Amino acid sequence: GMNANQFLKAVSQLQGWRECAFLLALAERSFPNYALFADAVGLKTGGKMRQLLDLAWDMLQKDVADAAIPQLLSKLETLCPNVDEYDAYGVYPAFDFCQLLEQALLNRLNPNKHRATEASQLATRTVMDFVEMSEGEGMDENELVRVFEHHPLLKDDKLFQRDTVMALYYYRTPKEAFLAELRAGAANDGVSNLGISLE
Amino acid sequence: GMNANQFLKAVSQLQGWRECAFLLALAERSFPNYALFADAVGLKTGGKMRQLLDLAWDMLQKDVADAAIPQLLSKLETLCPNVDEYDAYGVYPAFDFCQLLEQALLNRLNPNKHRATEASQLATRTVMDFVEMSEGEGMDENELVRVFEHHPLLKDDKLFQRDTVMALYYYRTPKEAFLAELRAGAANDGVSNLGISLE
Ligand code: NA
Ligand code: NA
Repeated sequence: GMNANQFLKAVSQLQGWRECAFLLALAERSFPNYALFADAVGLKTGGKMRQLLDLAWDMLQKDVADAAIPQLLSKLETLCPNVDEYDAYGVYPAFDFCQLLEQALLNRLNPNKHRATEASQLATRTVMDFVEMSEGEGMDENELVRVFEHHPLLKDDKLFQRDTVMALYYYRTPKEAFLAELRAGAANDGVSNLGISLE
Repeated sequence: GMNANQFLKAVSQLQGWRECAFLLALAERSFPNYALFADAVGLKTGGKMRQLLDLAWDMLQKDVADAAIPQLLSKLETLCPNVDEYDAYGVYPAFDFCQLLEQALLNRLNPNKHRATEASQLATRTVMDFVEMSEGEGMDENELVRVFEHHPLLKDDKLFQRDTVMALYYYRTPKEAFLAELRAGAANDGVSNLGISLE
């Protein structure tokens, strides 16, 4: 079990397929930002990107030749926009999406590098930057941060990331092993919901 | 997937073993309140209660004779304190724990009655009542609610309940089916983290 201050701690412990699943989840949640941008500026790349991301998800339960991975990253780079070459805001979330998928692909080649923490921060920043651009003009810093605290996009993003990480954290096979983890989490080392224990 | 306002909605859809697991999780998190009370007032019932709760958890993956269930509830009633017969506060969380376990036991006999919503509200109220008693004396209502909003026991309880419900919500066998649900949740019906879609 992880307390209300232990999101980043579960994230920091993700490894193997669970880390990949978390990275792909962050990218999937961002994908329509890529599709919308590609459409808006008349690129015909939305469909090709959807396939590359589909393939990244399929790779979770398939062997893939290491030798094949650099070409996948190369394809991604050709679909990835340069933020300086487009004036519309939408290019920024489009680029952020590509960075998320890049991490998931790089992780297949170099799985031992930890990525989930920084990918999670990036995924949050996409939402914060968008709220700031769309609603923050003329606000003092402290007003903006009050907008952030109650903004539904940021409340939802936070709980999406946490739900995903925690679903992965508890997941086990078979069912019995899953229930043992859920139980252990509730038991909380013998410390109740009121912060007391029979120590 | 469930948004930041959809905790109670996932809870309301729990059924079968998942509902039982959620009820048992709420009781397990409360159990040390029972143990502490039983100890404090010199009852020798903590160990007997621990066994009954252990049995409730074991029942999750075992057939049990319906005919045996009323006797389990009867045993629980004999371990359950009357709040009016003890002056110390600790009796109240002790009683709340018994109510949580009672729901889990009743659910085995009558599984079709929905219980998780009200059990979740009770489990929250235990923490709110305790914060109010221990810290709220002399506070205006609106001050108290500001304490509630940032109190670590209440922040943690909220995320414990949500982590548990969501772990159950996503769980499937085999691994592939679990990953399909996690993916679907991230895809969010084609609506990105910025609230946009290619509709
Ligand atoms: Na890694
Ligand atoms: Na039920």
